[PDB]
Amino acid sequence: MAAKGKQGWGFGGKDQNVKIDTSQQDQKKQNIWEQNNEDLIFVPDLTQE
Amino acid sequence: MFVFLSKKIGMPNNAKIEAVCWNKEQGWIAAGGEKGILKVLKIEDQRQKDGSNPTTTGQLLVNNTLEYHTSNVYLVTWNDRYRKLTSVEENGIIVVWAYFRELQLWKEEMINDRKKSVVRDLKWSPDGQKVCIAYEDGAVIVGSVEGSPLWRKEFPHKLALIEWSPDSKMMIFGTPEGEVRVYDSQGMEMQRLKIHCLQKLIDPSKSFSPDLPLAAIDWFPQAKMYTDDTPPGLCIAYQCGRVQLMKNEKDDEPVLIDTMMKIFTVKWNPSGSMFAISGTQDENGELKGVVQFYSNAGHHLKTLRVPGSDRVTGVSWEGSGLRIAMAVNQAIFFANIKPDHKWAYMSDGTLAFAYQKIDRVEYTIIFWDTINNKKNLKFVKNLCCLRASGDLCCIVTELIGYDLWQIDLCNSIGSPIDSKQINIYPNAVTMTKTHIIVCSQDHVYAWQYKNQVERLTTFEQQTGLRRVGREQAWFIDKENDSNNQYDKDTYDVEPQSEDVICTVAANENFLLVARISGTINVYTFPHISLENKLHIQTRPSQMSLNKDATRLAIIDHNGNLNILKITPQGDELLPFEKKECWFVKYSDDIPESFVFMERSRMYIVNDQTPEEPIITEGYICQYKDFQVKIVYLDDIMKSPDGVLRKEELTLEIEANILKDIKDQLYKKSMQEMFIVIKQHDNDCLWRVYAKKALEDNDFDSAENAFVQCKDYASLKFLQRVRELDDRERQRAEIQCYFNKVEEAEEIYNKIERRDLSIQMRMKLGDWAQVVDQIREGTGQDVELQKARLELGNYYAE
Amino acid sequence: MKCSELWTEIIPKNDPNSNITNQVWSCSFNNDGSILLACVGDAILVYDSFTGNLVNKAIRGGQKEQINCIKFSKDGKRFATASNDKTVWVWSFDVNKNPKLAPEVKYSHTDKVLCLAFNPLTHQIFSGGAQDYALWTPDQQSIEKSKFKDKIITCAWSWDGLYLGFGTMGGIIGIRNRALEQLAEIQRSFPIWCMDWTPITPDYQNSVLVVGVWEQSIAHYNIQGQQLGSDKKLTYDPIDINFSTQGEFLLVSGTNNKCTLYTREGGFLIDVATKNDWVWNNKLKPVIKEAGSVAVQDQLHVALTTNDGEISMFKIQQLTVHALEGDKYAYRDNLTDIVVQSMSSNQRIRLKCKELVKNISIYKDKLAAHLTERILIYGTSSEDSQMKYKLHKRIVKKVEAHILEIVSNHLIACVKNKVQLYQLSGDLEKEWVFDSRVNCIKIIGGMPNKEGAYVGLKNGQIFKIFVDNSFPIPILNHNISIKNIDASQKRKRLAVVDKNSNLTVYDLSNKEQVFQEMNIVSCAFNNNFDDLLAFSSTDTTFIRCSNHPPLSQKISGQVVGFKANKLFVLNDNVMSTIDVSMTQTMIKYLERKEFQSAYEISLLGVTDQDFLYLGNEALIATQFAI
Repeated sequence: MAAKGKQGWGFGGKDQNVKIDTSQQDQKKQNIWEQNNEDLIFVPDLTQE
Repeated sequence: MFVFLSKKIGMPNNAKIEAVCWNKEQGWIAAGGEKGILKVLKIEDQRQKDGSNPTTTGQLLVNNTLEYHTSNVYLVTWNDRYRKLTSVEENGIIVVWAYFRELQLWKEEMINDRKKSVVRDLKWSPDGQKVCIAYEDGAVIVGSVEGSPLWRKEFPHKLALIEWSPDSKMMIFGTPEGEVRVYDSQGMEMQRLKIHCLQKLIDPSKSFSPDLPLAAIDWFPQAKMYTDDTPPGLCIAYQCGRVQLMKNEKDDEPVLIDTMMKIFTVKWNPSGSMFAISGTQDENGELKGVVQFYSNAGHHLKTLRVPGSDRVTGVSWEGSGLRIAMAVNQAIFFANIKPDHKWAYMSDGTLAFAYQKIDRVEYTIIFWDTINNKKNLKFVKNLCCLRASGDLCCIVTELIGYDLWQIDLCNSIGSPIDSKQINIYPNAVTMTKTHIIVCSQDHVYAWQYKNQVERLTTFEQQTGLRRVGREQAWFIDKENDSNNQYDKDTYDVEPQSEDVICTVAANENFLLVARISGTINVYTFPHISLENKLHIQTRPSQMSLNKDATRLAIIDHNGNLNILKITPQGDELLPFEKKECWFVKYSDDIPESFVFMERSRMYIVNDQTPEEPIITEGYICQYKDFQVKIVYLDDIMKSPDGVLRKEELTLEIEANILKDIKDQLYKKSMQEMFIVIKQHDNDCLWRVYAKKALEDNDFDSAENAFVQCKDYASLKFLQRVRELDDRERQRAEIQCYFNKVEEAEEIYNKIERRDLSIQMRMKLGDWAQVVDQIREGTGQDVELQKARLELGNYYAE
Repeated sequence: MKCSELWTEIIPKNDPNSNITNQVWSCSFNNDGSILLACVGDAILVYDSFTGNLVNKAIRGGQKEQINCIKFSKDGKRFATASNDKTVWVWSFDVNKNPKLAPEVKYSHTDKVLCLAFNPLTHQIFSGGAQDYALWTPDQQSIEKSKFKDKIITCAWSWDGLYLGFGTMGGIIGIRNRALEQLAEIQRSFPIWCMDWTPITPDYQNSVLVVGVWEQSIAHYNIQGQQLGSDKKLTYDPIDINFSTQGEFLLVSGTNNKCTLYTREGGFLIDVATKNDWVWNNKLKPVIKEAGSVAVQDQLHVALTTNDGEISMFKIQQLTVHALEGDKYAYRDNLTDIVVQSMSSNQRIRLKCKELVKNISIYKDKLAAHLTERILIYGTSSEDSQMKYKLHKRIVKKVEAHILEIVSNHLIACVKNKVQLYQLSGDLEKEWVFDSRVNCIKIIGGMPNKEGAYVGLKNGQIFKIFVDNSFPIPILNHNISIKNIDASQKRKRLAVVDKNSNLTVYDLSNKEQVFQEMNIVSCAFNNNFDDLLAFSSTDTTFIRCSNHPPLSQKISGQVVGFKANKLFVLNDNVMSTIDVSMTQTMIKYLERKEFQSAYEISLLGVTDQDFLYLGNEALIATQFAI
């Protein structure tokens, strides 16, 4: 099939770089027992001298 | 932990399979063939609904071939951030696919191929935004996901293995000759690693460049790289020999592991708890394909051997880490794994579950009530052991820097009670009704937390000397006589024995200590003194003790199970066979009936007569009267939103006897069932018979059941009930008696006459409900004032 | 907070009319810290860190001139001795081998050697003297010598093992790579003496060069040579700069003969010692932490070398400051940190400050942090179970007080023999002057602007203080000094501990010594029954009721708080909760037919079996309500 069919990452002679879509992004949700590890929250000090 | 086999996907077209990749987010396993045979397919679910699937699944969801290739493929990599799939060939053709929302169609999107060169190892960044491509010539090309080449550098030395740091800031190279070099993300040399693993095999003069090829180097992602106090997260293995583990790249004190096998592939866990090394072993006299599991510290937890006598190349883990895909010759075997899963179940109904965090150092304990659906949380740094009793749970933790272990008791809520400290390594721990026994490799420690009848021996003021609540600790080989109270500084642990102990069992008055050589020692609780010396051919693994201490179950290290009858200085092995057993448990009420589960199949056996198996993917909690409780911990790990329902997780399985009794009850008359129950004469059967008799509004049969059960309070209740006129008050009062006040209130509302409802609510002692009832109902000033005063007193108390 | 000398060895062998002197220049420390080194004119000295005694006799005659620098190799296996004899020796070291130290490889420059440094990773040696600098690699055993234009004085290798930094008394700071190329050059107008590289850290993961110039300044420089702009000024000219492990502290010495400690930002914490002379070299003891090890690690060790010829060792111990009011326990972690821990879920909340925290006091949903010349206050959203902290106000006023407390709309500071009342704005409001030092103060609840308090003096007289009265009310008198005081739930009795660890119970209505106990470390009263008293000695904790025999536990720790059916036990800096069975006092009260008090005790969360037993006992004895 080879819908695009163009050399990428600068492998050929003539510049024929491709455009790959990056819309559909798959992410992994954290476990709730894992999400309770952030109980130790960080609070910097207000340093306005 | 346990490992066993499962479904075996057959050959696509009788071609060898050498590369299998499993995705983490969605299930899409891909295997490469010989004549350009790439196949991506989804896999069957482990557990479906709350029972076996009538269709047994048996459907390959995708199973489509993406050939496009004339030569063979040996690198197939999955993008986890996106849908991209990378596959290369022997002719240096790198093809990247993506998923389009159509009828399971994957089409090419990258067609790049460099001629006159050989690809060795392609890699993706953990963030999924960089691709590293290396060749045998030495050229290294880094490309973004879009397609813009970051840099194409040239290296003098040849390259064989590529790895990426968790932060993607820098990378690791391995040459075919064998050596580790550290490079930055901009292709500048940092340093060369030093190898201490290969001892007596390297050249004595120089160690940086030996002649042993590298098998596999693997860095576990999500691991800290700028710290020193962490479990090891990087592993380097050679072709056949030692493997070294480092907690950091700059570490100079690696951990050594030696395995008698030709290492081919090392893969880390999704959680990082354990890693698997696949390959061939010649210890069996020939070439046998094996996969060995090792902990992060390295202990050789288990070894899986395939039935075929061939190689095992390519190992992938599932997203949850519960299944393993192994490409062996022309098949993709699926190994099922049952982890340790430290858990405890009380007789209250509270379940304590231990969950490991991503730090691999800290643990969270969840106390979930199976009745009130309450959930409490605790955070414990280090966990060694967790055990449960009727109403108390024992936690054994380790303190680092003092070589000490803390053993503490907790109630259902989790409040610590009477925590103690020991210097004995907890190899095997048990906790009976009135004792806690922890056994090291060669020492034994016993502690009493309850006295003889029923009370806690922590607050006692009578005798100056210690009468109840004393701690004993003794040796296994010599010094059979129990010693006096020990201390964390007085007691000595240095002496070591030749015969180490493996497993320990406890009872109300008996104790059993096993030995690796095959000897079992019996001890009496009132005064610890050896009585018998039982002999077993193979070393026990799990062991169990029957109620009344008449029989016991021995499980061997290989998985075989048998029954041993304990007798004075004797040895009787009851023939039962049933090999490859994993779990066994004797009933605490019936002296004979027990339950054993073998390869995800549960069997209820009484008098050496097994019954039909039941498919189950859960762990056995308890065996109560004609009932087995099972809980699915795997879904507990995978909760979407933090709600736990007892109707989904907990399942109860009734024995055939109880099912037949219930069927005969719901079918046959009353007198026949009475004479049938008479032989059994069990408390649960009489209780159910009385409940049914009361439900049908029969009092004669209920009175007979109650006298046969010898319950005076029930007789008083029945005598109180029998002197009633109507048909509605009896039912409501029975409902209130069992456990249900709402049904009684509803029937009272049906029959009207609400003063009985208000009087019953006042009698039961609930003061908020009566206050709600009296408001806007009748306007009684005195009753409302008295109820409000009582409620105020209750709130003040 | 407390600095104590450990062991001192003096070298008085001064030799007049000879260029060999009794001064000590450098003191190398092993990574493990089990061995210590020193250099004197024509000799080296080997010491044990824990106890001061020469494990090996002083070596003489090896170098015919003075020894300028002694360094380890980060692994405790190599020696590097540079001498004014225009030569550098490299020795092999091993504790177990019969020759503990022996020369291995010697080389020589063209002129005198002045400074030396090692590579943490590759163990390469860089030695810089006048007119020359040389690099030595163990594998090749071929030195690379190069010429310069002026004499280098200081060198230091980066913790990554890639960069190198050297300084010259002409004002030039040079940063190079492992190939010795002019990566960066910085020109100053004052000589360079001390340089260091900040340790790698997961929080920072970036290395910068800290250099102390002789114009009373310490400067931070990047890799490219661009200054970070700090340019912190100093009263005295620095001489040596040393970074503690994990980049938490900074030990600075030089003029004024004082060894001071600083944070990596630049905040002064303490001074270590005043040696009455220039301290040429001070070093800190490295520490090793196990995988997941639990330890406070309050102890610190420093080694100082003075110009007179004294090699001294000092031990610094940090005191514990903490506060506990209810459902919260706010304690000071490793310096410049506050950790609030909840006793139920064991969850922690961290607050990081830059300057040293001196006192922590927590009122109702209010936390007060006493930073050096600063006061911070944080509140809590009560509706949410988890606590959210927001800064309503900040106080810039400088206040000095060994004890600080916060009450509703007011602050109390105890300094010397005076008590000062501060408004939240900062202006002083009221003063109280007592005869002797105010040792312990306890805050009792009340109306806003009307909160009372108890005050104990060094003389021993116990006083009461009201905010608006401005007139102390003499409560009672005690002969011995007071260490800690407590009040009952109903303000009926008062437990007071003397300096001799003696506990005494005084009745407020009638001032009489009802109860006396010996060897008591801590004590606490119940907050629900008003009668139970739980006092913890060094090893054993006792709980006592009214006219009842004591109950013993053998619980390891000190009693801090007592709540309904709960006792808090604090060991080191971590504390836990222990439940107590109330059946014994229940039975004892049932013996005397005191059913009301027995029921009150039973209401503290006892098992249902005891409830049934008490119900039966009350029913038998004709008490229908109970």
